[PDB]
Amino acid sequence: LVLGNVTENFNMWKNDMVDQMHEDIISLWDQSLKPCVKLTPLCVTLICSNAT
Amino acid sequence: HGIRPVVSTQLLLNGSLAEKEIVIRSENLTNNAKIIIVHLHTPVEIVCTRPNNNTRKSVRIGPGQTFYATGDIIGDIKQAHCNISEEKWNDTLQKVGIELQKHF
Amino acid sequence: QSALTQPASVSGSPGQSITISCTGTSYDVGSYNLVSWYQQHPGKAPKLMIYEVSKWPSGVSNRFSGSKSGNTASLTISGLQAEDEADYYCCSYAGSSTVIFGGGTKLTVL
Amino acid sequence: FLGAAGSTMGAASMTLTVQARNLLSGTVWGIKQLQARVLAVERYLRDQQLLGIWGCSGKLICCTNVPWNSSWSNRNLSEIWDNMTWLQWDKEISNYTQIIYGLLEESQNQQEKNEQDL
Amino acid sequence: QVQLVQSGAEVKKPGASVKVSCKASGYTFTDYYIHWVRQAPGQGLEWMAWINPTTGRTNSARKFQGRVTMTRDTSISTAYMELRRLRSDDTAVYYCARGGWIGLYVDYSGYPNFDSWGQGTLVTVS
Amino acid sequence: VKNGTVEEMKNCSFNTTTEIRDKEKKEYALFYKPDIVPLSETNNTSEYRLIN
Ligand SMILES: *[C@@H]1O[C@H](CO)[C@@H](O[C@@H]2O[C@H](CO)[C@@H](O[C@@H]3O[C@H](CO[C@H]4O[C@H](CO[C@H]5O[C@H](CO)[C@@H](O)[C@H](O)[C@@H]5O[C@H]5O[C@H](CO)[C@@H](O)[C@H](O)[C@@H]5O)[C@@H](O)[C@H](O[C@H]5O[C@H](CO)[C@@H](O)[C@H](O)[C@@H]5O)[C@@H]4O)[C@@H](O)[C@H](O[C@H]4O[C@H](CO)[C@@H](O)[C@H](O)[C@@H]4O[C@H]4O[C@H](CO)[C@@H](O)[C@H](O)[C@@H]4O[C@H]4O[C@H](CO)[C@@H](O)[C@H](O)[C@@H]4O)[C@@H]3O)[C@H](O)[C@H]2NC(C)=O)[C@H](O)[C@H]1NC(C)=O
Ligand SMILES: *[C@@H]1O[C@H](CO)[C@@H](O[C@@H]2O[C@H](CO)[C@@H](O[C@@H]3O[C@H](CO)[C@@H](O)[C@H](O[C@H]4O[C@H](CO)[C@@H](O)[C@H](O)[C@@H]4O[C@H]4O[C@H](CO)[C@@H](O)[C@H](O)[C@@H]4O)[C@@H]3O)[C@H](O)[C@H]2NC(C)=O)[C@H](O)[C@H]1NC(C)=O
Ligand SMILES: *[C@@H]1O[C@H](CO)[C@@H](O[C@@H]2O[C@H](CO)[C@@H](O)[C@H](O)[C@H]2NC(C)=O)[C@H](O)[C@H]1NC(C)=O
Repeated sequence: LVLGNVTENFNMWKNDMVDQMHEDIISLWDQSLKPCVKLTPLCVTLICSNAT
Repeated sequence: HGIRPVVSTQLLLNGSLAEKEIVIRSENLTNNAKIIIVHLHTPVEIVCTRPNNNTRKSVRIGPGQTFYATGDIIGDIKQAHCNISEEKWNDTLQKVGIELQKHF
Repeated sequence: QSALTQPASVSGSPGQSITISCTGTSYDVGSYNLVSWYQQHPGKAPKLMIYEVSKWPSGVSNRFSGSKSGNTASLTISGLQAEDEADYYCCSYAGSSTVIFGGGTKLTVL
Repeated sequence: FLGAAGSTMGAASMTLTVQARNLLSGTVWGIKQLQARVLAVERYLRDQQLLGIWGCSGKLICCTNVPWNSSWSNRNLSEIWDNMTWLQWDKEISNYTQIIYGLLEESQNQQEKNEQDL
Repeated sequence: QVQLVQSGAEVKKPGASVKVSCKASGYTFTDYYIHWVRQAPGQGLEWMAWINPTTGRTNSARKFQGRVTMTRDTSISTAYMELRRLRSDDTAVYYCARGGWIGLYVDYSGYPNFDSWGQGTLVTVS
Repeated sequence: VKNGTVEEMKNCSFNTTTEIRDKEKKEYALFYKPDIVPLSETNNTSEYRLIN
């Protein structure tokens, strides 16, 4: 919706929405890993070939 | 009030002072089991310390997570202790005595 | 090794006043209340006259006095008699478990 | 919803019900959205409470018997309805609002003491 | 008066070891620290170590760690200093001195307030 | 010690899983005496447990 006779101030670098977006995407990222396998036994010694 | 959540077992540290005088309060004074609470009108300034100079060591336990434990000791070992002024303490104890004798 | 730098020597004559000084570090002199001063002259073991910054031991020399500020500690003399001819040494608790000495200096009198 | 912004007081005196309606909506996801859904009812209840204390529970342009101490504006109607708009006017009167409200409360209550006596 | 007595003098070869003694009298010999300090000829003083008579747990400057052994014999009020791997640099006069009081609730170990010395024993490495 | 009565630390050493892999190494630390309990089912005092 357009406003006909108004004027406002904006500020990119003080905007609060980014400082909420980062927390949102970090949290949503963290949900996807909670039920999944934790690895940890893979830290065992790795013996690797001399591919050439 | 601003409640101070400090923890202690035999003496109420850092608490707020009594109202106007030493007051005794209990669920039933005649019963033995009811642990009485004595509120003091003036404080007794306790001080405690540990003279040893410990230093902390970084042991590692599995992937990524550390565990801290005391390493060597740099000074000369002494006894950890607490200090209370005697003249304040005996007078306060006698005042609690008279407040107990009010009920006994 | 030692951080307690000290001048090499001084000199004087009767009735004068002389101030010796030693500069340490924030770790030892600028952190603790435990600087002290000692003197020695040939044929003798050294001797104490100032302990814990400004206090005196038994008997010797109310004349001497000293104080410290920042990383610097000082010993002051006035009157400056012939018995003051000796090698004066700066000393301080170095933190940790260690005391540490200065370089020493000679008072050339009288 | 907010197309009346920038217009004069006479202009936006009409279609106030457009703004009055749209202040409630939502559905659910957990941590934040539920917090985003009790804010609506709480805000609406507070704005209705302050309007209800002043005897103005009817959501009209409600009119009041508390004098306009000229120190609040020191300005005339001729310079207001013809040209001036709500936000610009609000930036002026905002210096006195909290003082104004309590007077409305008490005036409602003396009007109450007057009505009850029979 | 309180006093400490010391060994006469020592002469040793490089790479050898030397033991010097420090016996005290005039005060309760177990109530005070013992500080060891070194004096090279015509040069600055070098503090070496301290010991609590009632226990072990000596400590020393890093110049001499892992190289100096320290004990006291409570039977005859005598402290002993052991230097095990000599160098030509170690030619100097060695002193023992009585430190601050052995408090049971305060750490006076590092306090430089020692006020009674031995005679000084001259050690020559040649 | 020969004389005196002070707190003491009971130096102990243990074979912890090391920082990397499931490799093992030896390590040492100090523990206040209430945190340590003698284990031994036989009459031996060289082996100790945590109070957990
Ligand atoms: C919690 O509470 C705790 C208490 O429950 C508290 O712990 C206590 O803290 C205090 C404060 O920190 C500690 O106080 C120290 O006490 C030391 C020991 O003091 C006693 O012992 C000495 C020696 O006594 C022998 O000699 C005297 C003669 O001098 C005899 O008369 C005695 O009988 C005794 O005899 C010996 O032989 C007997 C034979 O049987 C034995 O049985 C006996 O055991 C002995 O072996 C006394 O001199 C002391 O008296 C002093 O006090 C009185 C009253 O004020 C004075 O009148 C008197 O003149 C003395 O000053 C006392 O009885 C002290 O050594 C120590 O003070 C010295 O060291 C500190 C630290 O460096 C200095 O800051 C201070 O300035 C003192 O320095 C002088 O002395 C030392 C050595 O003593 C020297 O190294 C130093 O260079 C200086 O001496 C030189 O200068 C003097 C001039 O200034 C000159 O006079 C000297 O001759 C010399 O030239 C300090 O007072 C106390 O120990 C703690 N308690 C315990 C149990 O340890 C704790 O801190 C609290 N904690 C908190 C967090 O609050
Ligand atoms: C309790 O224990 C803790 C340890 O757990 C003690 O803390 C340590 O205290 C020591 C001091 O005794 C301190 O040592 C310094 O470490 C620095 C490194 O971080 C060094 O740079 C420093 O050396 C300078 O000063 C020495 C004298 O103090 C000199 O010998 C040396 O040559 C250096 O001097 C040069 O450099 C200085 C600074 O630039 C300059 O001013 C001089 O002129 C000269 O050019 C010390 O070795 C440790 O760092 C402390 N450790 C920690 C972790 O804090 C603590 O003291 C103990 N307390 C009690 C009461 O026992
Ligand atoms: C605690 O005991 C351990 C041994 O169980 C000590 O560790 C040894 O220390 C010496 C001295 O530096 C070294 O020679 C050894 O290599 C160390 N061994 C191990 C396995 O680390 C340790 O010094 C003691 N610490 C205290 C404070 O008593």
